[PDB]
Amino acid sequence: RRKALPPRTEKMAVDQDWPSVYPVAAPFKPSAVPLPVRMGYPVKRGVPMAKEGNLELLKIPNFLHLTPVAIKRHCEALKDFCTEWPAALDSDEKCEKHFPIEIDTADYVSAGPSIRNPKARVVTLRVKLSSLNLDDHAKKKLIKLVGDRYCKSTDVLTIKTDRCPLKRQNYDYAVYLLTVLYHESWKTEEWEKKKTEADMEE
Amino acid sequence: LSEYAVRMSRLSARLFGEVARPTDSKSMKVVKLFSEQPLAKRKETYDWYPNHNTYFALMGTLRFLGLYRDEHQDFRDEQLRLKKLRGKGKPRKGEGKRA
Amino acid sequence: FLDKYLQDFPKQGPIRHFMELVTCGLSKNPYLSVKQKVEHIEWFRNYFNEKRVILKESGIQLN
Amino acid sequence: VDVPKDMTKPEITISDEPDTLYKRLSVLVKGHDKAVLDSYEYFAVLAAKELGISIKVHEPPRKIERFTLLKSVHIFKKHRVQYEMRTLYRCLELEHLTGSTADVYLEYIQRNLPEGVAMEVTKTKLEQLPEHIRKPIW
Amino acid sequence: VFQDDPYLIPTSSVESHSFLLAKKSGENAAKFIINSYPKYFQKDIAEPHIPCLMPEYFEPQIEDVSEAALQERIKLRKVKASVDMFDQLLQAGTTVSLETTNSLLDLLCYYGNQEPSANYNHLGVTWRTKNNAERIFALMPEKNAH
Amino acid sequence: KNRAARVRVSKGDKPVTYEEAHAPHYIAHRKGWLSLHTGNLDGEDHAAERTVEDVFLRKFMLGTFPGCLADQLVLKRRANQLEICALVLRQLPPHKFYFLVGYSETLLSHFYKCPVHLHLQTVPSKVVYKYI
Amino acid sequence: YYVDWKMLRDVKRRKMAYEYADERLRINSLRKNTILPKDLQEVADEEIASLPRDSCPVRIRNRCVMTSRPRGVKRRWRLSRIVFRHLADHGQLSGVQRAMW
Amino acid sequence: SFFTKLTADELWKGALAESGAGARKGRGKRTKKKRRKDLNRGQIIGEGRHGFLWPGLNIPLMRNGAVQTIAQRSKEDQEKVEADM
RNA sequence: AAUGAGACA
RNA sequence: GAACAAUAGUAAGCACAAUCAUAGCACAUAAAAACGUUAGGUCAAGGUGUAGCUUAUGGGUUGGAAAGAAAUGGGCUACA
Ligand SMILES: [K+]
Ligand SMILES: [Mg+2]
Ligand SMILES: [Mg+2]
Ligand SMILES: [Mg+2]
Ligand SMILES: [Mg+2]
Ligand SMILES: [Mg+2]
Ligand SMILES: [Mg+2]
Ligand SMILES: [Mg+2]
Ligand SMILES: [Mg+2]
Ligand SMILES: [Mg+2]
Ligand SMILES: [Mg+2]
Ligand SMILES: [Mg+2]
Ligand SMILES: [Mg+2]
Ligand SMILES: [Mg+2]
Ligand SMILES: [Mg+2]
Ligand SMILES: [Mg+2]
Ligand SMILES: [Mg+2]
Ligand SMILES: [Mg+2]
Ligand SMILES: [Mg+2]
Ligand SMILES: [Mg+2]
Ligand SMILES: [Mg+2]
Repeated sequence: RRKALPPRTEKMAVDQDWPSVYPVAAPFKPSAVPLPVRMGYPVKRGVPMAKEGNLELLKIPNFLHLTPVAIKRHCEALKDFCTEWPAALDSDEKCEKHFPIEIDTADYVSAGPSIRNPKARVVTLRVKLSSLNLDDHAKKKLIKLVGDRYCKSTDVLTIKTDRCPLKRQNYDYAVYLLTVLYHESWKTEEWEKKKTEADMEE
Repeated sequence: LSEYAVRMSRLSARLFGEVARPTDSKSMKVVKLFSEQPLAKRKETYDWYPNHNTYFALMGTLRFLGLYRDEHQDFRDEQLRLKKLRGKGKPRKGEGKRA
Repeated sequence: FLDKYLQDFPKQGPIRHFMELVTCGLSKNPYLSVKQKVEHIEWFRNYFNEKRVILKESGIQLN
Repeated sequence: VDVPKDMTKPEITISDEPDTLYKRLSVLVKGHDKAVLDSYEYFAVLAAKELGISIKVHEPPRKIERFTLLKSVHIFKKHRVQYEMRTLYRCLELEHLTGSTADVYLEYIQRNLPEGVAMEVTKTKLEQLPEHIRKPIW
Repeated sequence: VFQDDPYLIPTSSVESHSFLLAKKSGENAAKFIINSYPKYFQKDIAEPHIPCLMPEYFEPQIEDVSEAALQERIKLRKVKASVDMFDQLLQAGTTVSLETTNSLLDLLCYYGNQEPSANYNHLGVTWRTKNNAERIFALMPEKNAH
Repeated sequence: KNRAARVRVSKGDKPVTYEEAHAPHYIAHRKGWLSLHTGNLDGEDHAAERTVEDVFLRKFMLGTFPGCLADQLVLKRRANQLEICALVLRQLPPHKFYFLVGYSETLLSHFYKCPVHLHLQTVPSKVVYKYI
Repeated sequence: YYVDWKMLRDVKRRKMAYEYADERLRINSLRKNTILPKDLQEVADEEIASLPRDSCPVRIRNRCVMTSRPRGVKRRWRLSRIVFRHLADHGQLSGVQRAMW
Repeated sequence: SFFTKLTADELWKGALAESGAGARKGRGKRTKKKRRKDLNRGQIIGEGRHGFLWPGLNIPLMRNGAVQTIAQRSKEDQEKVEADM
């Protein structure tokens, strides 16, 4: 009947480039790996099983396709698709000076036929109040208006939005809250003069 | 609690979208009913059961087409044949005890 | 913002108090599409239109 | 000796839209086996160094989930068999990463993700003030 | 395309045609089952949707006699269904667009008023004088360049 | 006496493979998990759908390859693609193996709405770890 | 065929609940609010109780998808306690191991 | 009810009942030898009751240099084949 | 600290 | 079927042992514990041998399984 051909390990060159053999992630093929590798708990007086017909070497997620020789070759080709970070934004303090708004977003990757994660719609917008144009009266009203979202020690304002289904709608809604909270802190309405001496922050 | 605090509590609620006018503890449930997804419409509830009808029917047709060989169904058929040979089978309709 | 769908409602009775709770709840709902949200508002218009005589004897006349 | 001459054909159209600047990018990989995560960190660090990212790697504390089930199929409630699901963590922080460099690094990282792990990315995009706030409007 | 296992690695150019066509027949064999029983594959858990994995349909989704249903049979590579339905439409008295008439001729002319090559149901002039292509062409009220 | 997934001692004449020779309490100590996926992590959803799909493949692969299957499958789920690794005896002709590989890849891909990879390693007989 | 007649009944019950899920929610909103007149709430109670019996969320029963055991079912895997051990002891579930500490 | 089925070895290991406490101290005096029949002794991978000729499994792939396609079997022909089994 | 076994080879 | 200043026993398999887990070791605790015994428990997790039902021991709808004279087991709260 049909016979078994000798494995290609014998015909493998000594100095051949490994990444050409495994371009993508593939399971451990005993014939395609020149390395004699043994794993499995040995018998009372014996040696661990060979690399042919062994399931223990098949369960493991191999890293033969990410060899350090291949990593340098892979990454260097990707260097075209990049742009440098501006040198003037070296210190983190300067980043706040030139960009006072930071926005946190999350993306989730999981194994399955679906990518829809309801936890990926959250948007966290944090603004340092010292970089805005609030007056003495306007800043005091904004703190009294936003409530617990403002930290008195770090002077940071955190706005978290979850109602919009998409991250782009939440991002547009989050920035909408920031601008309407600022245009409202400057409207000294008539009833504001009815301040009580127990409501004063100082 | 002063009149100044009432305006600020309402003004903040107006911008962020909560309820402005005072609402009872029991009356807030109607907001909760529409805010959250009802229990009967969650994917965990109506899609709880895998469709065994498609799973059983598909493997039934593949068994007759020679692409899937089921040992368990073969066991039933082989034993069912022996019962017929021994003379103990399933009677037709209207043959149980009326005769 | 679902206020534009509440134009045809009694502005002062308990209907406004009840409807604005529904609209506030729908605003916080992420799982429902916009077209589905209008269906809920339309159904309440249908329900209050069908049952008119009961509101007359409720004690407050509502449009 | 015989090789396909010039088998490379990608295009990178440089448009006029300003690129998106990310203040800091956080990657949190979670898995069941430490050895896979230990090797995956080395792959991520080696690729990050070559691109010039200056990343920092730290290990968040692990958490263990336990639950108890009955042993036999009838009575015998004094004998239990327990089980345990172990989720090990590893976080790789990225700082001062541009949007264009972020896209390639993430997709290269995600495609080589092992089957037994998953990850979450927290991107801290930075930008200037809104037009209404920046432009003086009372 | 072939497995890396030594027992399945082809050993000669003769094996390559035999091995590869065996795998190709496998795809056709499975797709026949998919199209034979559409109701066993209507379940969708793919997000985002993949339109390249849903089962297809070859039988006319509309069993009514109408022009709109006639176009479905034309686009589904159906010749016998199209010619029978077109005759019924003509007997019904309803007008038929010239472009649809031209489209029906193109399907019939290319295959010679025959069915295409399906999974399962040289010398000499293949064209025949007694053919439906000439018959319908003469019956055309208006004939354009196309 | 515990009896979960164990093969009892009967003289020294019954072969046992590596998977069957270890008690279930040796999991994550001497032998790994036959399947790996995200569903059973800490804060991940969609764990029941993976389990039922896993069981179906244990019953489909066992029936598609009658007698020629060596031991249990290994299922790896990366991204949205499903990889199935199997050990198959030298029983069917290579023509039938490629037919079944082509048949399995297309049918499962159109059933679970996800790409499927089927990798096979062929062995002359069942691998024996103890006894024999 | 589902594994038992009881399992078949649950599928019908879940299907009926899904159809009347939105209609029940709209009517149930009137009952659970005290600002509407009491006369309208009494009429709502009549209508909500006139709906079919099977269209009730509380009547939904969580069973095992394999053996349909009415109790002893983990909610995460939707499996009976016996079947869960059968799959976990063979190593067929990822990340599940015998607890030792 | 596809998930409710089991393996052939599991079924025969239980039906024979050659491992219980009955056959320990002579408690079982049946004296009739229950026989196990391997149900896979006659197998034609591809053959089915409907009689589908799959090119590659039962019928040869190439016929006179032409690759065969999927085809069914005549009713009279299928009856004889079943009569052979 | 008196008593007990039936249709198991 | 053993005598160590040794007199018929020998080397392997399973179990004990060692190792592993409880993020250092150690100790401790988990975990493990063969072949058998009690025809021990489970046809109601599921499957299935044999026997029985088949316009009924099958399927569906509606309503209803109350009640503690008394005895006892394991618990919570107490008698400060
Ligand atoms: K029985
Ligand atoms: Mg049953
Ligand atoms: Mg009540
Ligand atoms: Mg309940
Ligand atoms: Mg027993
Ligand atoms: Mg006496
Ligand atoms: Mg010893
Ligand atoms: Mg230790
Ligand atoms: Mg110890
Ligand atoms: Mg113990
Ligand atoms: Mg020990
Ligand atoms: Mg007994
Ligand atoms: Mg006892
Ligand atoms: Mg008993
Ligand atoms: Mg039963
Ligand atoms: Mg009973
Ligand atoms: Mg039976
Ligand atoms: Mg009955
Ligand atoms: Mg008492
Ligand atoms: Mg107790
Ligand atoms: Mg007390």
